[PDB]
Amino acid sequence: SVELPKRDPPPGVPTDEMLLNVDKMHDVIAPAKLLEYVHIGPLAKDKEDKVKKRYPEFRLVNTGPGGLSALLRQSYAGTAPNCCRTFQRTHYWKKDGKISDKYEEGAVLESCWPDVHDTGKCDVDLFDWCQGDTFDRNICHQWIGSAFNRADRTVEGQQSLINLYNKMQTLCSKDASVPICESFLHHLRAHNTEDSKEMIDYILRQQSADFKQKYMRCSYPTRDKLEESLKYAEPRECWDPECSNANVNFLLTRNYNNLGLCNIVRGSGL
Amino acid sequence: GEVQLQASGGGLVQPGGSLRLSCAASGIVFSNNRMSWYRQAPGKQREVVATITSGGATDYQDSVEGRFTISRDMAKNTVYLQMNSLKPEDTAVYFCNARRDNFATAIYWGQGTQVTVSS
Amino acid sequence: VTLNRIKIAPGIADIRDKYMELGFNYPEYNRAVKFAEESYTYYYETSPGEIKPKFCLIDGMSIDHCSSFIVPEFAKQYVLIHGEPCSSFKFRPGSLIYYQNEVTPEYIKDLKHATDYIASGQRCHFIKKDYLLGDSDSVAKCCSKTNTKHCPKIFNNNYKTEHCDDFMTGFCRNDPGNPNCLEWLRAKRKPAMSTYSDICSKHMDARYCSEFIRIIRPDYFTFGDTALYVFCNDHKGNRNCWCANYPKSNSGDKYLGPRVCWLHECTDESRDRKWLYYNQDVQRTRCKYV
Repeated sequence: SVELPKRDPPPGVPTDEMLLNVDKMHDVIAPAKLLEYVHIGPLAKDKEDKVKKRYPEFRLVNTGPGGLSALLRQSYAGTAPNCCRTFQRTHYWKKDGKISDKYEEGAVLESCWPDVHDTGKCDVDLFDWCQGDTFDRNICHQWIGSAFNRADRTVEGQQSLINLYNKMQTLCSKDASVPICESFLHHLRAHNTEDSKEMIDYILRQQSADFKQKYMRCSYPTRDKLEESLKYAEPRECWDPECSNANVNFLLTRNYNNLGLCNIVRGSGL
Repeated sequence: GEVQLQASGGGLVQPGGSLRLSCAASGIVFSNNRMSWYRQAPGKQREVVATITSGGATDYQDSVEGRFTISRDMAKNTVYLQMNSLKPEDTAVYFCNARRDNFATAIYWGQGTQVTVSS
Repeated sequence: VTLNRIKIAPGIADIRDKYMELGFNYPEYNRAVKFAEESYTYYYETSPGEIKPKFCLIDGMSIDHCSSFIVPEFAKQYVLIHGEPCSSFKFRPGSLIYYQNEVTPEYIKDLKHATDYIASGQRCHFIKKDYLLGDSDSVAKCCSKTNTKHCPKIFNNNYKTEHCDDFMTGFCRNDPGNPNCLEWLRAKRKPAMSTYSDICSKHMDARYCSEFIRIIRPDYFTFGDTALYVFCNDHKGNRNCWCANYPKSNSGDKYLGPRVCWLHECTDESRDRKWLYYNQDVQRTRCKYV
């Protein structure tokens, strides 16, 4: 049998890729972004369906021989009620009809868009959730405030801003005392533009006689109050107790501006 | 004498129209006085409609807020009153009023101009 | 077909390239096939972004036999992709058969059908990528920056990407004064600013919350406003809250908005601006003094 020149190959030395186990990489795969390959090591053929069900947002790619595979994110399936009412959760796990922040074997990953709070993807959900008993002061104030500085800066994120402002203008004209509307009026003031000031006066002038009699007596003084204020050189807002006791969010723009014209002596001026 | 607060610009216009009243002051400097537009309905007491301080801060009567606007021209020493969306209850004689900053005795009232809106 | 002569003829220059002198019963089968074996221990690239050892991974051979010829420290950032088809000897596995002037691709197919002396496979091929994390602790050490030795760029880029956001929310809640946590906060992403909004609603007095207010103003000031509101409600009598939540009135709005300048305590230039709301602090700078 012409005794062949046999020789065995050198003993194998596995790399880090070859020692990867996908069942330990839930915290590595979840933060992965689009167009990024996350190598998971050699994957047996019978475990492919187990991996593809755990990560439906990802595409399983056979990258090399011996079953070497990687995961490539294709989409974000995060729903509005699970991604929009928080700013710290980037993903969650679904198992047996329940939603959890912690991974568990047999659960399905679902991830939120990184720009979900930089665009307008949450405006519809939070417009209803920030009304009534579901109002969360922290989340809802941060949502309204973050709109005025919409990080998208895209011609679409800028238009979703105008759509939201028209909705809040219609809602808050019916009643400006609800907490989400008082927050909207406050953030319009802080924006300090000609459009935001114009929208403030529009909303406050649309209010009922009940609202104006309750919150806007600094803007609508009585006959005797207005007549007596003509006897002083300073603006009425600088001494009127109705203006010193007023909610600044319900002041007309003129009254708000006049409040800062009161010639404060060095120290405390009143 | 010779403190002159003559009001003009009135007239007749259908409800919803607009008027612009004028009051070219003489003998009075605006940087010293508070200028206030009054009005007096037939058979009723006079009431202040708008006002502007010597610094330029304005204030209005509630039933005219948003519709009327009082402004100043320091060079021309003339105060103005833009009237928009005139309602039938705005029919009155509108006249000027100058009040000194810290001299209560130096108050002067001017001759009015007729404002009438109807159909 | 039957083999009757076999011998190893040494190569010309490269010790890795040898010749396999074959002798059969038909001159067509009598050939001298050149073959390569081994490829040092690579700590460098053979091509830009590639490491291709002279080794033919036969179908069925263990996958780590292909990575025997790379230094383990150097191989941490390399992945094994599919390689071009090659030929090897079954009795001498791993050898890379060359397709010489006489050694044609058809010849290899003929011997494959002839005897068991030759097997088929794919060529070793490694691509440069980055470090490959496989543990939660590995993500922790990279993101917390307690150990950044073998960390990919996505988990060690000074938080310029959002890969470490999920870990840093829990990590920085436990240690808000950590210098890396403040660096993560300076990236100004929603998870970080929300995390410190919760932190400073309880620890606004701390110095790291002064930095928190500095970082988020003025682009995202609402995260500070909500924290100051919660803090000064839970600490109504604390003197630092005198201007944000006036303790002697029902609403505590005495010095909000333009009214911030009616009391010297609120305008005192030596007080930390975290004790005023954002727009309240803005109105402080626009006040007419006589």
